[PDB]
Amino acid sequence: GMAEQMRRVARLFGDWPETIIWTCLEGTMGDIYVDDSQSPQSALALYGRQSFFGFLAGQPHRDLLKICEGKNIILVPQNQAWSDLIEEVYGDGVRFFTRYATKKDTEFDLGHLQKLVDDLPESFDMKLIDRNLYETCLVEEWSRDLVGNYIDVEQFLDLGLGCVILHKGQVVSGASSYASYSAGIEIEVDTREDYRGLGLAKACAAQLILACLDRGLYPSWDAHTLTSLKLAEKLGYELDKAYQAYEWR
Amino acid sequence: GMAEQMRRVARLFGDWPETIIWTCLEGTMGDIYVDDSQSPQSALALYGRQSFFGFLAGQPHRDLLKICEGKNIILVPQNQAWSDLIEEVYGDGVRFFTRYATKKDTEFDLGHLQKLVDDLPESFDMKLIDRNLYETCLVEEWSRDLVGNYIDVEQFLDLGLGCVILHKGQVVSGASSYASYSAGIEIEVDTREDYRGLGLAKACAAQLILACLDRGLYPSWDAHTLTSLKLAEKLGYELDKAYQAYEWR
Ligand SMILES: C[As](C)(=O)[O-]
Ligand code: NA
Repeated sequence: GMAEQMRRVARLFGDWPETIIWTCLEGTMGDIYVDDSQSPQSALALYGRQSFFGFLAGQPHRDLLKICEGKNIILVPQNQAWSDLIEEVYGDGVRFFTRYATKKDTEFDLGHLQKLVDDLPESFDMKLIDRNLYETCLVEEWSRDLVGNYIDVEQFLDLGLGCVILHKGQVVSGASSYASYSAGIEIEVDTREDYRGLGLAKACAAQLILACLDRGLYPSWDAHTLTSLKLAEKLGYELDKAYQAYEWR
Repeated sequence: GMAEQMRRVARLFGDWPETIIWTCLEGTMGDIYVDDSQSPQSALALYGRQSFFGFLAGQPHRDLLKICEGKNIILVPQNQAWSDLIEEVYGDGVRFFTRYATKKDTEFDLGHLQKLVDDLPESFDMKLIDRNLYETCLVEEWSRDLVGNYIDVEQFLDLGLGCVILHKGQVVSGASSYASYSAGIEIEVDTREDYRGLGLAKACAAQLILACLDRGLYPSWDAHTLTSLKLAEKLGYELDKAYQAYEWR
């Protein structure tokens, strides 16, 4: 039946430790597309609402790539074969770049993380994202990914977790669940354009990691850039490996 | 996609606190069948290997009943519309009977449970089911459901949990996981005919519950008979409601 079919699909991804894939495969958020629901040899774990991720596994297949078209999406190939089809089909219509996966067995230095939180200057107020702050994070574009992948505020409060810094009554930095899975969250951090250079996103992240641990959740980091990897390293994460990714040109 | 369709199917079952339905919808064990992949209005949560449950949700649909035919199965209708279809289609070919659901918010008296375990006479030996006892349970029809729903010993040891009472070197009673879900198990208790009426079921049930609680698992009880309900009440469970069930005659 349907459940057996999904078990087969999960095998196409195998041991691919990207928590967003786990989200899609677990069933509550994200979605899964295949070449043939009856005899699946190709799969896509598609996740997001404004920004997206498309993890492509199994046999390279053109139709799954078409699903990803027209979206503010990061395509992640399982292997060179997927990358080859992506380049073959879209050529200049796609932009190759490199992301950095971190190990999922992180040992965190709590004193260090609490220190980062504690060092925050006097006028900056750290808060957990609640019902009202959820909506606040949706107001400006810079902060939307902190909560925008959740269907509504209720799904965020139920399944998400985040924390924001306020300064003079405005949210100016945040760290929150870009996605959630059964045992953790995938972290997103953001700082407003006019509040750079103050270590705000590091402080938020420190706080979110502590809140995750306090709740027995694993806080996952997957870096979009080297600068992002450098910050993860300061938080206690270690690089797993650099990996191929693509975006539409 | 596939995960969205599975979310739609799950809604058909709604708030139905039977853990085997949870097993089937979580994705690891059991399976799910529907009238229409794209427009699901009727669904079947089917679980088992030697004995089975068929939980039927949504609009009554005769094709889902057909999937249950020729199996050692308990059919559980979500509603009276399903019951009416079952009776109409099969007439004297189904036996109608009442099972008793228990509340899932049980407060167990650990002291009481341990006393029941302690009261097992020295003549009897209580043991957790291991690789060898797994095989012993499968050999007799009376004990096979203690472990038989798992694909093999490896799956049973990984996801299941159970214990047995031995006397003169033979397994004479046992309490084990008929099924498992993310946060618990569904209990199966059995006693060999010649050893009934000696309080053995109560002792192994008490031990299993204690084993569950110790591991943070919820030990669920769904009573096949009033006698089973009365046992559950001694163990701390409280009746939720009597409900309709069918078997093939
Ligand atoms: C063996 As029973 C606890 O399902 O009546
Ligand atoms: Na699941």
